[PDB]
Amino acid sequence: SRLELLPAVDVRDGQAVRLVHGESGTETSYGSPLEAALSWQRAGAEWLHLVDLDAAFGTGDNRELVRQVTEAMDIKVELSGGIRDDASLAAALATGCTRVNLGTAALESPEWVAKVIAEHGDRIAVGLDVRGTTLKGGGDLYEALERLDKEGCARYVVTDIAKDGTLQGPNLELLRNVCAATDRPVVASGGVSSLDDLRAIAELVPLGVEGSIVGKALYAKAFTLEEALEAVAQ
Repeated sequence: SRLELLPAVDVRDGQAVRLVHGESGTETSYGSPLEAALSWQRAGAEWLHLVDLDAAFGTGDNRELVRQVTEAMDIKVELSGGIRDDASLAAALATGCTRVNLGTAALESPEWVAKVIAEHGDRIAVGLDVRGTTLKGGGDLYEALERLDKEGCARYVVTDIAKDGTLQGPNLELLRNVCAATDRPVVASGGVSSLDDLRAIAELVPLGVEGSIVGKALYAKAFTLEEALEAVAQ
């Protein structure tokens, strides 16, 4: 019943980067993705959240590197970025990742997503990236949650685009509202800036928040992953 932490490694042009508002062109560079992933594992990570931003933005991909990072992890891996058709899904699953996230591109094909959920079950989570309650493009958040619930979706990763990469703090109201709408586990993404922010998210575990993806706060050294794991421990 402890909040799971998913430290992030987002890859663009073979490098570990952070974005602001998930926007292409806002990259700040932090070097080797496998050095970053191994650093999180060393520090006690349970999960890696691994994102292929080139695949997400349609500017080629980093398939070999994300396979190599995934296969190097003894820990669980959640893989995201441009998973939108049978081939991109098969490439992601072939990494041996624990689960994938289907996001905005996938959701342009809701019937395909329904089929993928039916076939792959708990290996699939859906990424819901919102400004307010409007999906990126992309539709109402709550209508999407109702449809995906019915399709048997196991899990949602909810990103507040307005807060992602800003270090301003997470949107706790959004998380509470999503948890009121669905019985499925919710993974929080975007805006974490401090240990207090993680403690605040951890208070929402009983509502249905299962985990928190943490990016910029770790790379920008607001706290260490060891400190974060301790803060949410019981």
